[PDB]
Amino acid sequence: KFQCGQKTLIIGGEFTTIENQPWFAAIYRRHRGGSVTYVCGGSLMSPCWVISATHCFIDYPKKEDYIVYLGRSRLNSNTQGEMKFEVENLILHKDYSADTLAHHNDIALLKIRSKEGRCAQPSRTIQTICLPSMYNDPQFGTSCEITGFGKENSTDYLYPEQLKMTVVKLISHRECQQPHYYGSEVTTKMLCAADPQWKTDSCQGDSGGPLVCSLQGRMTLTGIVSWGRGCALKDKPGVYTRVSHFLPWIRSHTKEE
Ligand SMILES: NC(N)=Nc1ncc(Cl)c2ccc(S(=O)(=O)N3CCC[C@@H]3C(=O)O)cc12
Repeated sequence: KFQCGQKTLIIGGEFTTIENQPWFAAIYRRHRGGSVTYVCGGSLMSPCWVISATHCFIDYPKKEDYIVYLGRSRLNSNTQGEMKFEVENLILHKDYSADTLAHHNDIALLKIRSKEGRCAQPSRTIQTICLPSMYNDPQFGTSCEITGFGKENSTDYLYPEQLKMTVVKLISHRECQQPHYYGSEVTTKMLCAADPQWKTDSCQGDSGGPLVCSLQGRMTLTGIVSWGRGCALKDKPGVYTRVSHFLPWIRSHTKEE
């Protein structure tokens, strides 16, 4: 059975396997076709719920178009033990908003289900992540994990075939709001996270994926990759949806209603 956050023992710097990030959900879109093409990262919540970012689904809002993979560490080929699902519920945040850079309320939920009507089942390669609880977040300077199939340099037209991960250090809301950084583009419903350093970061294609921090033991879904200016630029960290600010929203949409 599922025990959230525990493994079986990106400009960024590291290729990985899925047992290193076993809650990582890889979200694709059925075409013509087909001709499934990668869309966004995600994270497993409970056996029937994946959480991602709304900006991912905004241009193709049809749930019946989507495919979620769990236990997958390759962009375009299969992984022993990978599990394939369809989306029978796609919920976007109704207060979502963007300008040319920043996304506000950048959070989405997908209720998953397989061709044989099954929810997700635990394994060495598939595992839930823990939610934060109301109000507590990691404090700044905490080193956290980001995982994704995103671009390896911002100018690339190609994406990596092997899942990448990196570590990034949480920046204070107040430092992120400095003119040289983001100013008021960043809100208290977002978290900034960068490298000291500026050599590792999230990028195009990493959207929706996990920002994982360890709180009080548990490995917890603290952030969802959302946006940033360029990739691994100085004074321009990555910006993440603050998942804690949204538990009423998750709970209101996940439990029954
Ligand atoms: N982390 C960081 N630093 N930038 C990005 N973080 C997350 C995401 Cl999802 C993206 C997505 C796109 C880009 S980008 O550089 O491709 N891009 C397109 C929209 C504006 C931005 C840009 O050109 O500055 C950067 C990040």
